[PDB]
Amino acid sequence: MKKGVHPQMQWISYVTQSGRLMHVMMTRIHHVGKVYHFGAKRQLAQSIGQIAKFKRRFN
Amino acid sequence: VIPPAVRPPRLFDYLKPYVLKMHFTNKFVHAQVIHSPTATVACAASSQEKALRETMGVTRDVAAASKIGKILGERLLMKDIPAVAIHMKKEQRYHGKVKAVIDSVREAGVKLL
Amino acid sequence: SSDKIVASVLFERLRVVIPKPDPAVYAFQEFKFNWQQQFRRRYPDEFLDIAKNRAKGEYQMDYVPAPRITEADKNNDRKSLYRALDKKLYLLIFGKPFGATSDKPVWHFPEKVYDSEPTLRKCAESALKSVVGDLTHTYFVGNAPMAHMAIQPTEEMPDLPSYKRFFFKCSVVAASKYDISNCEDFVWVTKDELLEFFPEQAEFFNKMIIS
Amino acid sequence: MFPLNFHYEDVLRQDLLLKLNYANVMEVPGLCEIRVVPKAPYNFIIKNGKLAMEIPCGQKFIQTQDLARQSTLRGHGMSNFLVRILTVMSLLDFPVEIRKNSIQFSMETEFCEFSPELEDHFEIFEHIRGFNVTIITSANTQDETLLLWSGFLQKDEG
Amino acid sequence: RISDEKQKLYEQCLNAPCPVRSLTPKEAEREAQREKLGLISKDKQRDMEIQKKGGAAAMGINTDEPMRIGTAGLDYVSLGIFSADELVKYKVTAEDGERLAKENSKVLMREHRERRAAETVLLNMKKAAIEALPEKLKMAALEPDLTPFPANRGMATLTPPIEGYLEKVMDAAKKSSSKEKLR
RNA sequence: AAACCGGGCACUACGGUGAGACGUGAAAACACCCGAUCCCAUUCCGACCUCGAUAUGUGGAAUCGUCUUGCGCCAUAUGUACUGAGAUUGUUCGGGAGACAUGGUCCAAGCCCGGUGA
Ligand SMILES: [Mg+2]
Repeated sequence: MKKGVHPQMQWISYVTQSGRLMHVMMTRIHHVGKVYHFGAKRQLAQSIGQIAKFKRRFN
Repeated sequence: VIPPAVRPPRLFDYLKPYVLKMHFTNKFVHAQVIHSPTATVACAASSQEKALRETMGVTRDVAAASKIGKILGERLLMKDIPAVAIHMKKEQRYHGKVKAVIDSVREAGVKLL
Repeated sequence: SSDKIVASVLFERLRVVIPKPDPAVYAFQEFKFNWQQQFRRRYPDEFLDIAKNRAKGEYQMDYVPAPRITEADKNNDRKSLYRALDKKLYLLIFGKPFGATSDKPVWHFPEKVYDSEPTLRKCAESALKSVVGDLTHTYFVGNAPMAHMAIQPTEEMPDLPSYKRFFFKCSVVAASKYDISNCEDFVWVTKDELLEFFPEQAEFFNKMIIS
Repeated sequence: MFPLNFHYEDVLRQDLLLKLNYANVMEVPGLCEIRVVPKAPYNFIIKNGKLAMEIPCGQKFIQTQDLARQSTLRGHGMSNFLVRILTVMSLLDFPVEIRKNSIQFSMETEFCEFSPELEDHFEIFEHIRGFNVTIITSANTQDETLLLWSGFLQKDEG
Repeated sequence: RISDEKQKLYEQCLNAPCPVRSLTPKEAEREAQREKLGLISKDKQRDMEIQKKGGAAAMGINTDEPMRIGTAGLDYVSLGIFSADELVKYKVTAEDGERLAKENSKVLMREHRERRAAETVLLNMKKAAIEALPEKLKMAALEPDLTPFPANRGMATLTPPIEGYLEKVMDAAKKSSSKEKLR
C-alpha cells in the first residue's frame, strides 16, 4: 500500500440476528464508530393465482 | 516473446578477467570471483562455510551479505586482485543484498571495472 | 471369514466463539492499524456533518453482549451444549459396546455392526438414529471414513473375533438439546476430557481429533 | 483473529479434505482476490462515480486509458469486504453465478440500500447503475467453487 | 438536480489531505531544490497551512495513546477476551514496529505449521482407512461428496448468541408479515 | 581419501524446445507454505519483485529424476531437377540439390562450496 493515496479507515460493530457481535473495518465517513443491528427484513413477495382469485370471490 | 540467450559483455580493448557473481538463497548468501580464461573460481565467500556459518547469527539477511562482502574483499586484497567486474543476473538490481555486497567490497578496497 | 466390521460415529459441536488470539498478534494488528492511519486521506468535517446532521435520539435500547463464560461452565454442568464455548464438544454414551471384555458399561461412541447395507455411511446414519431418535439437526460429512482401527486378539484375550471399526464424522447443525436413548448415560466432552476418559486410546485419538 | 478466515481455516479446510479426493493438504482450494469493476454505461466525469467506488472498497481505484476503472482487493482488505457483503447478503436473496473457478456477483444500488452503514450519504450511490464483483478462488472444479461458496454463505435463519 | 456545491464538496473529499506527508527520497531532493529556487507547490502549501494550525496530533493521531480495535465500550478487554495484564504495551513508532512485526511473523508461522501438520496426519490416516475395506464397500466409499454445506450451521465470532434475541426477531418479523398490505 | 549426492559457474541443439505417465525431498541442500513494520514493488493491489521469519510441514506451482513421444537438429543413401568445361546442331567428362527413404537424440566433460562417507 502506497502512502498518501488511500482513504482513512474506521472500526464499526455488527450485531447479527442472533445477537452475535462482530468487528469490521470501514471507510471513515462518520465521526465515531457505531453498532448496526441486523433484522429479518427478507421482504419475500407472493402473488395469488387465478383459481385462488376465483375461489376468494365465488365461494 | 522468446527470451534470447545472454552473452558476456563485448571485448573492446582489455581483457578484465575477474568477474564477481552473487547468489542468494532462503538460508545463506554466496559470492564468487571467477577467472574467465580458465573458467575457475579464483575466490569465494559464503555464509555456508565451516569457518563462517557459526561465527554469525543470522546467515541470510542484508547484514550477513555485507559481512560476506567485507570478507570477500579482504580475501581478494590478500590474494592480489586489485579490481573486479560485477555481473548481475536476470532479476538482480542495485538494491538490498546486491547493494550490500557491492558496497562492502568497494569499502574493503577493490576497484570496480 | 473376517467380517462383522463396526461403523462408529464422531458426533461434534463446533466452536461457538473465536478462541483468544496471541497477544503479539493482537498488538501488531492494533499497531498496524494506528500506524497506517497516519498516511491516509482524512475526509473533511463538512462531509462528516452529513451524518452529524443525522444525529437523533430514538427509543434508546442499549446492546449488552452475552458473556463468553456460561453458568454451565462455572457450575461444571455436563450434558449441555452451552458450556466450553471456545472449544469443540463431542458426544460420548455409556453402555455396552461390541467389545465383550465384560458386561460392565463403558464409555464409547455410537456404533453398529454392518450386516447388509450398501455403505457404512448408511450403517452410520442408522447407528446415530438408534441413539438420538431422528436425523433432522445433523450433518454427516464424507462418504469415506476418517479413521479405522483393526482389533486383533492378543495373548491376554484370545476369545473375541478379529474385527475393524471405522469412524465417520457428523456435526450438530442448529439444535442445543437432543433426546438420547438406547444408552444408560451420555456426556458432552472436549478433546482433553476425552483423552482423560480414554487413557488407552489417547495415542490414536490425538491424531484422529484435530485440536 | 478474524471471523472469516478463522472460520475457513478451522471448519472448511478439514471438511473439504474429508469430502473430496485429495492427494495433499496443499491441493485444497482457498481464496485469492476480489475484483470490482463498475457497470458499463456511466459518466467518467462526476465525482459521485469515483466516491461511490472509493467508499465501499476502501482503496483507490485505477483508471486506465478513462475508459476503464478497476479495483483489486487482496488480503485482509479482501476479507473485510467479503465479511461485509456476506452479512448484508442475509437480508435478501441476491443471485450469484458460479463459473469454473470464480463467483460473480452484481453489486446493485439495491444492495447499498440495504447496507446499514450506507443508509446515510445515500446521494453518492444514487444515480449509479452499480458494480460487478468477482471473487476468484483457487478451485480446479466448478463443483469445488460451488461447495466453497455454500460453505461461506452462512446465516442463522431457516 | 445535482448540486454543484455538493460536487465541490466531493472533490475536496477526493483530494483530502493526509496527517503526515510522506516523500520518497527521490522526490525529497526535488522538493529541496524547489525550496532553494523559491517555488512552493500547492501540496506543500497545504502542508504548511496544516503545520501552522497544528499537525498530526490535530487530526487524532497519537503515539502514546493508541486507538483500540472496535468501537467505544466494546473493546477486547471490555468483552473479556483479554485481561488488562496480558496486553503488550507499545507506542506508534518504527522501533516498536520492527519488534512487533518479527514476533507476529514467528507466531503466525508456527501456528500455520501446526495446522498443516495436523491436517497431513489426518489425511494420511484417512487414506489408510479407505484401503482396509472390502471391494464393493470400497468402490462405494471412493465416491466424492458433493452435497452442499448446511446454511443453518453458525459461524464463530466474538460473542455467543443472546438467548432471548433470535426468537424475538422472528416473532416481530411474523407480526409485521401478518395480515395483507393495502394496495 | 576416493566415490556419491545438493547448490553456483563453465561446456552444448545427437547436448534444443513442448506434451503425457510413473516417482523423489537423503539428520543435508533448493523451493513453497507465513507477514507487509522499515528498504523495494503496484500508473489500484505483497499478483510480480523486495524485505523479514520458518527444530520441520509439503513437493499441490516451479525444481530433480525414469521412460514414451511431437517439432526440430545430426548422419547417410538411391534416383531426378539443375549446372561448369566441350558443339557428333551438345552421343563426352565433372559437381549435385529440394522433396522422399533409413537411423540416432550419443561419447567425453573442468572449478568452488556444503553433506554422507570418513
Ligand atoms: Mg537431402
